[PDB]
Amino acid sequence: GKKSKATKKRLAKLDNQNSRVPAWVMLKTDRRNHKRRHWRRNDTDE
Amino acid sequence: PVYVDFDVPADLEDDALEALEVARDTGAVKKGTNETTKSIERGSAELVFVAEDVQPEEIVMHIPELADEKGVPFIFVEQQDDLGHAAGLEVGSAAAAVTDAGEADADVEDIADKVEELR
Amino acid sequence: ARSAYSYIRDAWENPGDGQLAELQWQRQQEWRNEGAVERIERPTRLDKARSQGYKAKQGVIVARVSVRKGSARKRRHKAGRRSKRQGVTRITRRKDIQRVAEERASRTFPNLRVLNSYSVGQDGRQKWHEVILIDPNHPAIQNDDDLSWICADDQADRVFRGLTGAGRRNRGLSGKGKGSEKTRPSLRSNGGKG
Amino acid sequence: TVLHVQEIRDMTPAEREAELDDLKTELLNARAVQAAGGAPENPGRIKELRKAIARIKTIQGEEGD
Amino acid sequence: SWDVIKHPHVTEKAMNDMDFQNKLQFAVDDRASKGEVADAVEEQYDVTVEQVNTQNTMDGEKKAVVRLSEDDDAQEVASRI
Amino acid sequence: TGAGTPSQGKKNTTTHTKCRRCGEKSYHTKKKVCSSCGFGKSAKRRDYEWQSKAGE
RNA sequence: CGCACGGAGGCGAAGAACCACAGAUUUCCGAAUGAGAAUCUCUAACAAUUGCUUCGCGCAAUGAGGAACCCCGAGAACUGAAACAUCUCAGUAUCGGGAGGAACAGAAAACGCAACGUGAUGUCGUUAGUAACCGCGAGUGAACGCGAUACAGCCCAAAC
RNA sequence: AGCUUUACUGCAGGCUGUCGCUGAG
Ligand SMILES: [Cl-]
Ligand SMILES: [Cl-]
Ligand SMILES: [K+]
Ligand SMILES: [Mg+2]
Ligand SMILES: [Mg+2]
Ligand SMILES: [Mg+2]
Ligand SMILES: [Mg+2]
Ligand SMILES: [Mg+2]
Ligand SMILES: [Mg+2]
Ligand SMILES: [Mg+2]
Ligand SMILES: [Mg+2]
Ligand SMILES: [Mg+2]
Ligand SMILES: [Mg+2]
Ligand code: NA
Ligand code: NA
Ligand code: NA
Ligand code: NA
Ligand code: NA
Ligand code: NA
Ligand code: NA
Ligand code: NA
Ligand code: NA
Ligand code: NA
Ligand code: NA
Ligand code: NA
Repeated sequence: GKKSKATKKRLAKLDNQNSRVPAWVMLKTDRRNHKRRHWRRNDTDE
Repeated sequence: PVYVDFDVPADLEDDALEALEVARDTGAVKKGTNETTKSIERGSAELVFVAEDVQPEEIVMHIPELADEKGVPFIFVEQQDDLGHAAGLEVGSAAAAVTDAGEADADVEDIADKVEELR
Repeated sequence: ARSAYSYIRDAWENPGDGQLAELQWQRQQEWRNEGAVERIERPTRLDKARSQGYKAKQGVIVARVSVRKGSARKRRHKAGRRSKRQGVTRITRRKDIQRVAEERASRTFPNLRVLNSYSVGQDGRQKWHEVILIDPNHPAIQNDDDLSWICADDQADRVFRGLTGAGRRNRGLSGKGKGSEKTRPSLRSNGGKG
Repeated sequence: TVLHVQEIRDMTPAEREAELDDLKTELLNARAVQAAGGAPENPGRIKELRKAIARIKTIQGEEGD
Repeated sequence: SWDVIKHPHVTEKAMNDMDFQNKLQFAVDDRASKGEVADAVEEQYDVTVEQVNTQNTMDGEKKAVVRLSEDDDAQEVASRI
Repeated sequence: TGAGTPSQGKKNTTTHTKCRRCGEKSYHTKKKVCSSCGFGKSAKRRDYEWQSKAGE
């Protein structure tokens, strides 16, 4: 498919939201990314 | 058009308006359909002018018939703003009346005569 | 003595006889070829206009609105309907054509507010009403002691809320006594029974 | 801190722009050193650089430039 | 008011274009054109930009590969920052 | 041909997409109308009383 | 130095944090208004509809939102009647248009305890399940008055 | 509930008279 530039910025963003909860946020909060998404398993909008 | 049953020669309309301008500076004139109407009704009207380019015609339709059953003579004027200008107004006027002419009684008298003959 | 106006009014008491009659037989010919809403420089019925609030001033507009005649243009039911609700032909709208005209006009002038309206005749299939509108933002009006009332915010869209004259009459608010139990203070407050 | 509001208001309309372009650079160069993962950072200052620029732009508006 | 140049895009492949083709790679504002990217780069580091290739990254930022004239030296421009 | 699983294979057409106005993936890119907010059809926002119980 | 207790570092007696008020900034899409577009893009813009008009977008208006409330329009059926058609559910559900901080109403071509009486309008209590309606079936259903709440009375058209 | 018909009752639609538009001899 041919993605537009906006579609891309979004796909981009979605990709970053897909990272882990930084190691330090764990210690800082004295101890889960509920928005983790697999390319195959899950499905993005658009 | 609906209230106009006779055509007044361009020349006649010129004399008449002329007479009106001197009527304002000599004697007295009434500017406006309401004020005119009352003269015809009060009798204080020697000669009344009615524009032909009035829309709605309602505003003037009555002048003719009224005048007749009041002996008051009346004359037509093509342009509305021409009668208004003569009468001395910056604006135009649907109708005006010469409430007691003045140094025009001669001509006015004739205009009235000229129109009656013009039927 | 009788005022000039009185003659205009007296002429319309019978729009089918005399000069006015001939006038109409003509005007409609052009009206018929005009639009739904035609702004007009001068009211056809001066007495009536003036009588309803009209003033030769700035911010005061007049427009003739054409609306069709007859009952409601209704679509027959496409689902179960007991015989009582199977009607189509005899059903009529609860808003008189004049109120419909007032609305169609006001929509044509989104900035203006309807002050009033009056009838100016009808031919075989349509009715014409002249609506008097007012520019609530023109200072020539904000300073008019006889019209600045129409400028208040709560007078916004007054025609669409039936605050017009023909509006209030059509809402059955004319009587202050008998017969107005279900109408005043509001139809909707009375459970829509009026 | 290192750059107080008074000091910013004392400056001339031409000195503010001067300080502005100067700061922006210390910023861009700081970001670069960070873009290289450069550890010789001082996180408390790349933060300050941003506020300074804010303070100066704010004063420019106030002073009418 | 946005700026044209965000920061130097330093990575291995970014280093090569530098040591081998006298090219500097930047992260620039995605509303910026090659021409705007050129000027900025020149006025910022004081060099002569010959050509500029852009690309809209999967990181939501626009990467620009800027090539300097033979008069300027990438490795050197980069070293000062 | 079963209307079931076998007819699922041809489903590769894109219709509903992230809406420019409301942000919902309800913008029908072929109709250029949002099924959610009504963008493309109505200046006003799509909303109905039946989206909740009558007394609420 | 947010939630958020880490690491590095920093800010604050030049009175920081924090709070109140006022102000600055405030990307893109969005009524969305130069034009087009799944938030981007193409080459100066109140687009569109209006009023005024220096007839020039020059000065202005509208648009859309909001928890429900409010006003004007369109208007079911399940159901009840132990079936069902009028009736009932109900002018309800739902739909269209629109106002405000509240709306609407409002200074009698009223009332009609008929009077030598009351005196703008809402609303509350009552009048009353009364009068009235109705396959006179099932059901439906006020008002004047009274006690209260709050009180407020005016402007044109025309005559001259 | 879908369907039928010279089942009951109604609703569109078609045909037709009449009134308005609508006037002169
Ligand atoms: Cl209105
Ligand atoms: Cl009483
Ligand atoms: K029923
Ligand atoms: Mg990755
Ligand atoms: Mg109420
Ligand atoms: Mg490319
Ligand atoms: Mg199937
Ligand atoms: Mg646009
Ligand atoms: Mg039953
Ligand atoms: Mg029974
Ligand atoms: Mg009932
Ligand atoms: Mg009563
Ligand atoms: Mg059955
Ligand atoms: Na997927
Ligand atoms: Na309007
Ligand atoms: Na009723
Ligand atoms: Na970056
Ligand atoms: Na803000
Ligand atoms: Na505007
Ligand atoms: Na203009
Ligand atoms: Na039953
Ligand atoms: Na049954
Ligand atoms: Na019944
Ligand atoms: Na009593
Ligand atoms: Na069936």
